[PDB]
Formats: sequence, C-alpha cells, structure tokens
Amino acid sequence: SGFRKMAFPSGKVEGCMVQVTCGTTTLNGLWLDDVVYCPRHVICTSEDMLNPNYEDLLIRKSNHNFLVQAGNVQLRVIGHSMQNCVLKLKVDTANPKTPKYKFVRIQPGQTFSVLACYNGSPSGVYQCAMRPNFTIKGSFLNGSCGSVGFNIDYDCVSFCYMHHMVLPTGVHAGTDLEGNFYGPFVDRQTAQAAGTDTTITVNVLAWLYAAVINGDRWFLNRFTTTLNDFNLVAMKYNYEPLTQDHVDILGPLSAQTGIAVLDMCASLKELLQNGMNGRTILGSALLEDEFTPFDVVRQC
Amino acid sequence: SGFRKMAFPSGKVEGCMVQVTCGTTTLNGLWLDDVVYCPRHVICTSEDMLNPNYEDLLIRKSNHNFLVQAGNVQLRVIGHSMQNCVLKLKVDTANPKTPKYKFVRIQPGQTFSVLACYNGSPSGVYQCAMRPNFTIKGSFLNGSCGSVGFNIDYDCVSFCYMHHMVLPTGVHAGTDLEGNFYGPFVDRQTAQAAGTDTTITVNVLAWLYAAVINGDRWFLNRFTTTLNDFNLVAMKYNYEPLTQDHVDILGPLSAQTGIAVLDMCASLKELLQNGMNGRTILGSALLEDEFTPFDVVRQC
Ligand SMILES: Cn1cc(-c2cc(-c3cc(Cl)c(F)c(OCc4ccccc4Cl)c3)c(=O)n(-c3cccnc3)c2)c(=O)[nH]c1=O
Ligand SMILES: Cn1cc(-c2cc(-c3cc(Cl)c(F)c(OCc4ccccc4Cl)c3)c(=O)n(-c3cccnc3)c2)c(=O)[nH]c1=O
Repeated sequence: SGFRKMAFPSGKVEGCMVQVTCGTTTLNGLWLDDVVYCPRHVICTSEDMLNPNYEDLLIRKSNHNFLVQAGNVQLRVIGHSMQNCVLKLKVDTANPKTPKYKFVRIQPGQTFSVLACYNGSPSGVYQCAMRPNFTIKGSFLNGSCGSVGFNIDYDCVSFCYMHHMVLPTGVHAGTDLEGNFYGPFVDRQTAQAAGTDTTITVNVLAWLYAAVINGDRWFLNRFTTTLNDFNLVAMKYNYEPLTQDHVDILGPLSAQTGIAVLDMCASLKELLQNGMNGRTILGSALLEDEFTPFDVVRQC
Repeated sequence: SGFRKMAFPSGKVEGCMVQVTCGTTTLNGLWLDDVVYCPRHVICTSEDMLNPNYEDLLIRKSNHNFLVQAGNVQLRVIGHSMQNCVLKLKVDTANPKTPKYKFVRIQPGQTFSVLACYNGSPSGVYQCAMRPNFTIKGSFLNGSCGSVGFNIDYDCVSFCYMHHMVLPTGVHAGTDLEGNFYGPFVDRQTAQAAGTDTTITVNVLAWLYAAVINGDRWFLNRFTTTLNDFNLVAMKYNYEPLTQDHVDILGPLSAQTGIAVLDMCASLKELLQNGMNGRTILGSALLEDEFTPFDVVRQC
C-alpha cells in the first residue's frame, strides 16, 4: 500500500565517506580496504581546468600533498596513482567499516541510490536513474564531487557511480569506480553536449503495473497492440524502443496483475496520444520512468 | 544545481531497528538506551483487532512472551509498560549505538524522513510530510509497523513518527514516540475517516522559490496581490490559508531571490487559476508541497 521513490538504506556507505583535500580544492572520497577513491580533478587549479594535462599535474604532486580525513582522523597517504579519471590513494589503514562491495558498470535505465556528501559528511539520500544519454538529474552543489551511487543487493554494496561535474545545462555526469565516464564526457571545462534524452520505456511500464497494484486503474482500456505499432508511437514521442527482452523482464509483473504486457503498452499509447486530462497516477501528472521493473518488485 | 526529494542519511537510525515478536505477530521496534519501543497492537490477535481491551491483553502477557531480536542477537526483556499506544520493553542491555536523540511531536506541514523496515531490517528510505489532516502518504506493507520517522539536526536524531496502520483509503497513520496518535485515529479496526486534506500552501511557496534558484522562472509574472485576496483563492482551491508567520518563514528565501513573497503568491494564484498548460517546474506537472521552507535552504 503506497509507492514512493525509495532509496537503499545508506548506513553502509556513510561509513566509507572521507574528506579529500588537495591544494585549496576539497571534495569527497570513498574509503574501501586501504585505498581512497576520489575524482582526479581534485588536483586541478583555476587556470588548468580549461584543459588540464593530468599527467603533468599528477607528477608535480607527492603523497604528503594529499590530505585524507576520515571524519576527524587523518589518514597517511603512502601511494598515489591514476586509473582513468579517478585518483587512488593508498593509505596505511584499512577501513574497519568496509562492507562487502563491488564495482559494477550499469546500463542506461538502471536506477541507483545517491549519498550526497560535502566535506565527506553525509547530507541526504535520493534515488535516480542513468538517463539513456548517460547523464543524471540529481542534487549537487559545489563540493558534491566524489559522492557515490550504489545498489545494495543484500549485504553487498555495488558501487556504480561517482559524481564529477555539472554541465552548463544543469545535468550531472560521473564515472564508474574504475574511472570510466558514463557517456562521451571528459573532465575538462570545454564544450560538451548531453545528447538526445529519451524516456525509459520499460521503467514506465514497470511504474504502470505498480499503479494497478495500488488502486489507480483508470488508465486501463479494452485495447491491445503489437510491439511494432507501439514503438512507432514510441518514436514520435521520444521513448526508448521496447524489445522482447524488455517484455520478459516485465513477465513477473504481468503474472501478478493478470495484464498482458502488450495490453499495458496499449494504455501507454493512449496516455501518450491523449494525455492524462489532468488526472493522476500515484500522484504524478507526469509519466514517471525512474522505477525499474525490479524496483517495483523490491518495493512490491 | 538540481532539486530532489532528499532524505536524511539513515545510518544512525538503522542501528536502532530491532525485531519485536509477540505470539504470531511480528513488527519492528526502536531500541534506544535500555528500552525498546514498538506499537502496542503487537499483542493483538485476529479476533481482538475489532475492538481490543489493551489492558486485558497486556495483563495476560509477561516479559518472556516478548521476543526482541537486535539483528541476530536476542535481548532479555525485564520490564513492560504501556504509554498511550506504544509498548515500552525494558531490556538488560543498553544499545551501544544509541545516538543523541529526542522525541518531538511535529505540526501538520513539517516534513520528516522514514526508514521503512520489515523484521527489523532496513529496506529503504524516503521523505514525506504530515498532511494537515494528520495522515501520511507513505510506502508500507504488512510488517512495516514500527518503522520510524525522524529528522537529524546535526548529530541529534529527533524522532517524530512511528507507523501503526493503513486506512482503507490507502493512507497511513501513526504516533509520536510517546504514543499519541497524529489525528483522531485509534488503533482498532473500526470506521475512521481521514478528513479534508488541503495543500501545504507554505511548502509550495518554498518549492517555487527553489525553482527560481534552479532556472525554472517561466511561472513568474508582473502581478502582485494581497494576503487576503490570495487566501480567497486558496479557499476555492483547497489550500491551507497563508499567514504572516508563514511569510516571515519565507523571508530568507525572498532575500536570496529578490522576489517579494506576495509576488510569489501572485504567480501561485495564476498557476491555480490557469493551470500549468502542460509545462513543468523542476520536472513536476503538479505543484509539490512536501518541501518545507527549511528543506529548500537545507538543500539550497
Ligand atoms: C575547485 N573546486 C571545484 C569543484 C567543482 C568542480 C566542478 C567541475 C569539474 C570539472 Cl573536471 C569540470 F570540467 C567542470 O566544468 C564542467 C563544465 C564544462 C563546460 C561548461 C560548464 C561546466 Cl560547469 C566542473 C564541478 O562541476 N563542481 C560542481 C559544482 C556544483 C555541482 N556539482 C558539481 C564542483 C569542487 O567541488 N571543489 C573545488 O574545490
Ligand atoms: C497481525 N499482524 C498485523 C500487522 C498489521 C496490522 C495493521 C493494523 C493495525 C491496527 Cl491496530 C489496526 F486497527 C488495523 O486496522 C486498520 C483499519 C481500520 C479500519 C478499516 C481498515 C483498516 Cl486496515 C490494521 C496494519 O495496518 N498493517 C499494515 C499492513 C500494510 C501496510 N501497513 C500496515 C499491518 C503486522 O504488521 N503484523 C502482524 O503480525
């Protein structure tokens, strides 16, 4: 009963967030085992951020120039390296609160949980998705850099995101914990376009099955449709094409609800073609798409 | 840059959530110092929930009939009592992870953070508000009972809510950690109406100032208005009347934005009187009202 944008419980990840200070720049880092991950532009200066040669900058730097503070206790840096666009600071201590963790690289449409941080101190948590153009619509201010995205399968925290920068368009970009940017984005202050953002078609169909479970059934109709016909409508409107894989994913939701997936697609088409007429589906005058089929089952 | 429904970081409260089993009924509890709080209908049975005499039931029960499990470790109950609609189980141990905490009773419109639990294990976290009719629109399934609502001022966790029941209308009701229900609700399965739910007028004005900070300024106009005239419009539409207190609260947001509060009210009236014409304010085709003026400053 009820449906909300829930976020994974953030306890495990709070215990890994540290402050990382280089020169005058300060930003958050992730402390797992005896290594501290943080964005590499920590080492950039005002002038260098137009186009930095990170090798040149990383080279003039030494371990004592990196100041890592775990809450109110300083860690000793004894090794530094650069994997893609992240710094990896070896430290003398192993975090006693290291959970079971993993570094996964996720796919556009998958949702994760963000623990927004400033000076290594938790501030808030929220759920969001990886847009198909590999940007995210988050909540980030100066110092938010280094904040992590993560999923918790049970006792294992799968880290998928590290925040780096806002684009001039107010959208954010980041890397995986190996340092690979999601998208065609680089960590220099130069012209970078986001690209065409479509809707996560499968996540909307998952969010509609959630509504039939919770009482909102007004959007249902007596029509049906073909996979091909729907996508033609999902192209006029900018919707990610729906595939057979996507239909198998939604199978569990169809068996619960007794509604063929292609019958849900038929109602989505009418919602696209005719709008909502000022109505509401779980308190949203817009069709939400940041709920994965798995999310809806997780939350039931 | 960006604005989202953030929730307080949930680490501190996760460490207080325990499982509480009585008879066949199981539900979550809150373990602070050497006491375990949980809803009292833990002691009810199928038949008794029509109208239970909690004294009668509480009386036939003894300390060993209450089973408290902190994760995977059992606590010994050595005292039981009933404060309003909550059970208070004295235990031999004092939770090593008790934070600085407080029991506040909040007012309709104030927002808090929920840590939804089942069998005393965190599942997810989300932000929500106390509707003016003292109900909440949350995310709760069977076993969600005992989950807590809380605000974190800095290092002090102010507990304000404990979940008890869903109403037949899909809305939830709860108590404060002293056991007083928010609203005219009782903990028996009988006819209880929610009441007229209005919109938190001040929280919308706080959410509109947030939009001017983040780039969405299309809803602004060259009009003004009087406090009285607006409320007349806030009565036709079901909006909590706006008071001078409410205007002083929004003062900080007006000094940041250079927009008189009564000029924001003038745009809200047009948004009410003329709708949004399919537009968007921070990605919401509806006027959101679960952001307190303080929330918007917290998140900036
Ligand atoms: C010195 N310094 C800097 C930062 C810091 C750096 C950045 C930042 C980092 C890199 Cl590599 C950039 F290429 C960059 O240009 C992105 C860009 C490209 C093209 C047009 C416009 C733009 Cl904006 C920006 C940032 O985006 N943010 C931020 C701010 C607000 C919300 N989210 C992220 C913050 C910091 O946190 N601490 C600290 O000391
Ligand atoms: C045996 N038993 C029972 C519960 C349990 C009890 C309740 C519950 C508790 C009390 Cl005092 C009630 F007066 C009650 O009638 C509310 C009502 C009144 C009038 C018309 C309809 C209704 Cl529904 C309900 C519940 O509402 N929920 C729940 C379920 C789904 C989401 N949220 C809350 C769960 C439990 O958790 N564990 C366990 O073992």
